[PDB]
Amino acid sequence: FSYKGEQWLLSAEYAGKEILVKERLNGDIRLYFRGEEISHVDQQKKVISFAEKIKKKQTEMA
DNA sequence: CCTTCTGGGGAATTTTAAACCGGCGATTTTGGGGAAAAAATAATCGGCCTTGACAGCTGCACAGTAAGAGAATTATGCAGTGCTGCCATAACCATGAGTGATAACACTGCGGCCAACT
Repeated sequence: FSYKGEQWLLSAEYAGKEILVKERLNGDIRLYFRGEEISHVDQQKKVISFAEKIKKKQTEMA
């Protein structure tokens, strides 16, 4: 999905469903799906391209 | 025994309070003109969010009706030929009018001759 020009990668269960992003004025993004809370997206100051996110998820699943 | 004092009541008069109506002074309001600001509306800009497609391609089959393409057949219009009659034209002569021609001068076009350059 996308948020303010940055694209995030969720897991299988979340594909094809509507999540709710909640962003404090502090500057931290929290993803709430179906009332519950899902894993944090380790938001970073430096923007990383979708390709780098795919590579990171690939290495993590490896 | 008598005199004087006092009190009540009706009439006349005076003063002050209240209410209305008018006059006078002030602010408000309406209208027009000029400037400034706000808002509304439309157009243009950037960007985010989300999803469709790209994955060999589409031609054929059936249903009913209508059209059309080709070939055979039929109808009709043109053409061809013969005989007779009528209308047009043409041929000649006369007279009038238009144009082609002829004379003369002036300007221009074409052919013969001379010279200059390569």
